[PDB]
Amino acid sequence: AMGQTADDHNPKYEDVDVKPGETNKVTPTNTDKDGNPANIPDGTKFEKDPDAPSWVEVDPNTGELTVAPPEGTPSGGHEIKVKVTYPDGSTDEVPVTVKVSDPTTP
Repeated sequence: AMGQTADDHNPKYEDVDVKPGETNKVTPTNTDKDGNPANIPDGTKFEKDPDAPSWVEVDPNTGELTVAPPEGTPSGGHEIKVKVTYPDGSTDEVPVTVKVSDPTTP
């Protein structure tokens, strides 16, 4: 079998909308080359882009995203990246859209 594990997986994160002082958690979903749900391979590792906000964290083993903007964080949108490394050393860059909403009043 030729190719890379990355060719057979398509991790995805739902959009995040979070107010200052909230904590939201997002589990990546995943589909195969045919578009059908599939589990991410065990041993896959996850790392946020080092330029991502300090208040976005990515579980290194599971890829779960914890988004916890402090009080005082400005409202606004962010387009961030998570690097996925499969156990064969292949990689994917996976985006997440993170909106910080106003604390009280949209």
